[PDB]
Amino acid sequence: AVAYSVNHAGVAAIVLDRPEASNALDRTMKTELLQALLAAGGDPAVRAVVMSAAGKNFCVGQDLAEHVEALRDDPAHAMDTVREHYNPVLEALDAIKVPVVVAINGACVGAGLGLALGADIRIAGQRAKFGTAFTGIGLAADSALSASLPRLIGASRATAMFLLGDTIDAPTAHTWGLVHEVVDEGSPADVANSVAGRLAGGPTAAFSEVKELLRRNAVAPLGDVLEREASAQQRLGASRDHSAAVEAFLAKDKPVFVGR
Amino acid sequence: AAVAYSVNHAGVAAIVLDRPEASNALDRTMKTELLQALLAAGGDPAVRAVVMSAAGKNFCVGQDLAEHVEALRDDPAHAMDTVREHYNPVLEALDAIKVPVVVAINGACVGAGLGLALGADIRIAGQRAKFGTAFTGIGLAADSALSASLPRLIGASRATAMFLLGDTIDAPTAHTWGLVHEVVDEGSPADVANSVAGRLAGGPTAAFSEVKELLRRNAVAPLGDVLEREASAQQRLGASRDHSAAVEAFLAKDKPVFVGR
Amino acid sequence: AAVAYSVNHAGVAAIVLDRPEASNALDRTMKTELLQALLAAGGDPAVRAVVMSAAGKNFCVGQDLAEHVEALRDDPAHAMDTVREHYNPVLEALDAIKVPVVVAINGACVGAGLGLALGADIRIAGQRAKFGTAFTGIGLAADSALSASLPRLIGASRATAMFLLGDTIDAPTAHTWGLVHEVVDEGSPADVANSVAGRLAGGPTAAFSEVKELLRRNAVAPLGDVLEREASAQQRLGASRDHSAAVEAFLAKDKPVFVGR
Repeated sequence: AVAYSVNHAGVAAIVLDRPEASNALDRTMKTELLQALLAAGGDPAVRAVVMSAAGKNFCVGQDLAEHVEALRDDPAHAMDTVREHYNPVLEALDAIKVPVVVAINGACVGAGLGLALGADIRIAGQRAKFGTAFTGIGLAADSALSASLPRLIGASRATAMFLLGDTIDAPTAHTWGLVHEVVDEGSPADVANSVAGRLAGGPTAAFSEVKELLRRNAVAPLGDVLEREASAQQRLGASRDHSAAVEAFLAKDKPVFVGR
Repeated sequence: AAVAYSVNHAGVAAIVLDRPEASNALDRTMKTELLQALLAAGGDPAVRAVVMSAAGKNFCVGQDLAEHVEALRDDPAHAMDTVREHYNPVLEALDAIKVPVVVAINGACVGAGLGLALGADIRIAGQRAKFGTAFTGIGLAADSALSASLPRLIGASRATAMFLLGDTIDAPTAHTWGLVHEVVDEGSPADVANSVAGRLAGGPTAAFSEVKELLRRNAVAPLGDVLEREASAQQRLGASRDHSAAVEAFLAKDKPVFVGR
Repeated sequence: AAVAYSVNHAGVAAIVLDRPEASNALDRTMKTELLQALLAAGGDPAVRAVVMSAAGKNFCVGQDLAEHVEALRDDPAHAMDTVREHYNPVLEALDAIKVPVVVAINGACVGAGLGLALGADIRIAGQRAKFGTAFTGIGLAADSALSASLPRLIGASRATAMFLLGDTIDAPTAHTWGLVHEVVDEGSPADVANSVAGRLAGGPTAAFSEVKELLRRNAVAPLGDVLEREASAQQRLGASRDHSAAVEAFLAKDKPVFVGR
């Protein structure tokens, strides 16, 4: 239901594989997704992660039928899944230190959007549609979407998407900063795999450091920004990948990077 | 009188700046009445959405000139007491409104007028709207939360340019920059703002209040806090009447009817 | 000699990178002299604006390669000492300047050169200016505050692509993204920057300093703190000479002269 593999080049592939339900997230999906993300995060050989999905739609979020059962069974506790399933998935995704690429086809809504916005690089097919969804069904937000959406497109457009509840299309998402590239529908997994392959061959420690600097320094005082930068640069200055790159540059030559 | 207040049958509170002869310049009367209207809208359980608009050609030119001149001649050291006394409670009252706030912006929107407009959630601009900080043009800095609201909407760089260079920007620029959500024909901002408020007033009001609070609280929060707050908000709403109604509507592939609880 | 410093008649401090033969690559001499120029500018009470520019075709290609190679071969474990010893004080010194800072960007602006440029308030680029982070290209991450300043200017998505994929952008992309305020003909950026700096220098310098500090303090502050700080700053400016001058001049349909207090 969620496929996981790590190839020779150290690219971990996580594929949502429930296309008949538009990759709607039932307990089986949520459990296997968590496992896939934790494995990617805990494997020292993984130098990049690519997240993709089978069928026409990336992820429509929570499985409706499973939600109906919980709601009819115990309405005061029907959102237990947020703590039990969604939160650890988002934390597992966040814990991944290497670059994460996502290939977004068709519908990407609710927790599906939440999952996608947790990646570092986002590639959309031309017919991709992005939506908060939660307020449409009288809910607010989960899957970190109340933070990740405004941080990518700003508070004003995030607020509009949540209150008006309308889907936006791929070009609008590109213009707004929600995704990095728009490609032909059916091509985003191929492009994401190439981008992930390219990242996996790069200086993995440098990528992990800069990713962490970016997260920590978003709103920090300048003094803290500069101190953390200095320390990260000192660690990388001593890395094998840094000497290899400098030596390659002097030799008018292309470096091979190994991630340390 | 100077600020008109009413609440319709749909639960839309309408707030109208009604001093068009002075381009809705904020004197003591305007400020005191604006506060009362905002507090009334914020405290009324029946209000499901708020719409802010302005009579005449211009939305709001900010602080009343004559009145400020009197204060400045009378006592230069205390000429800006009104910021604490009037503008700050106004911005807190607007911020305290839990439900969606929509504003129709026509013509000049500058100074405290701009601060007021940027406190709204959805901003609808007329073709001939003009936005400007105005403060440094007369040797002041900023009030009406504009030193936070502007950079949060258009980014630090463009906000810094508006404040330092005193650049006024037009409607399509404001749109592209993210200062307003839509640009329509001049004269229409009110009508479009009213439709939008009406639409939002018919939506899941408890969910709208929750998500607005989540967006505000989670802007720079650690992930663990973001996720905990989201879990709690969803659990509160999972027990709402609107959520059950929406679930059974979705099962039939209908759009739900919402009552706001 | 490596960095030129002067303060003109109008209180404009000019800082010019003047190692054109090396595309203004920052070696120890250059870094030390840049720090002294920024400290002089920040501590001089006659200074009312700052303009940063560079001789030759390229603004600044960042760290000097030859000096870096020598440190790396001598002692790899400490090869980045310079970040703490040189770059960090430079960025703090730039940040400590209270008055407006304008930068003119010709040609290549990469690495620490980009960091330096993004610490300015107003950025004017020539048509052939190019911007890149460069660090990960050689297995480093970030310095010169770029892990903060870049995403704060262009957003998290674009900054992440620049850092991770090594995407280099040209002037019109930079303009659309909000990385620079203006693109002019190559070989006009310093001219335009000087005009802008000159206009800012003749402006209400105390007001400019207050609003810049308000913008920085209030970026992520709670509304109560935002409003309190705005009121205090407005009260201080309300009693300034420049503010009275502005108001008297507007009443007499006349241009005001500002002295910065």
